[PDB]
Amino acid sequence: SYGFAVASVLPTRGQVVGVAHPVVVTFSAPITNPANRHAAERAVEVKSTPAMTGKFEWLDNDVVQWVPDRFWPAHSTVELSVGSLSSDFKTGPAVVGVASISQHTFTVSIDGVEEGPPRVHFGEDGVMPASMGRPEYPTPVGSYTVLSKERSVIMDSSGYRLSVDYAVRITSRGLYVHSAPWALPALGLENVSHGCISLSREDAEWYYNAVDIGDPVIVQE
Ligand SMILES: [Ca+2]
Repeated sequence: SYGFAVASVLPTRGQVVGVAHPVVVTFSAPITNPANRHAAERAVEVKSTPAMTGKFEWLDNDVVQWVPDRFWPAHSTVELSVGSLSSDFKTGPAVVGVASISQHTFTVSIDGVEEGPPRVHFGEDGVMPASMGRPEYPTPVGSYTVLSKERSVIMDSSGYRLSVDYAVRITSRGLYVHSAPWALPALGLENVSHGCISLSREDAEWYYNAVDIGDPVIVQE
């Protein structure tokens, strides 16, 4: 009996990840029976050092992720067991971005210290003017993690088609923190994007270069 055989786990052994990186478990074969998912979850029980609580979310019939309830400690070696499989990974700095819909800001902290690169400009370090989604295409509130980072990626409406310089992806569907030079007059003032968190090129560059996959991004009203 091997229906719950695990092919692979992320983070990989020794990987350097951001402080909210999920534990992603990929099964050798699809678990198509939703009733068998609880048994699979138990087969892949996640035990970390330091201990951490978390919740499973099925991404596909052969992929379950365990989302930690809290941030991993920064600059650390985290020991990880998934079922009997013993591994470890490392965390870099805690690079946390908080988007405020009402304030029109994106606030970046590194290990707790608000910081930004050395038009509206706030003069509180780490507080970047931003522009979130318009009423018809709002930025949804919640807790996200950086899924990928790319340069000069094409984003289209699927009306628009944009070549976007610094793109930090936070949902599978296509929500990003990114550089939005065409949108400068709105930053710190109005929410005129299509759901993405728009920054100036310079702010986006600094944030992109600072953040890692797995770091948290919080959207709040
Ligand atoms: Ca990384």
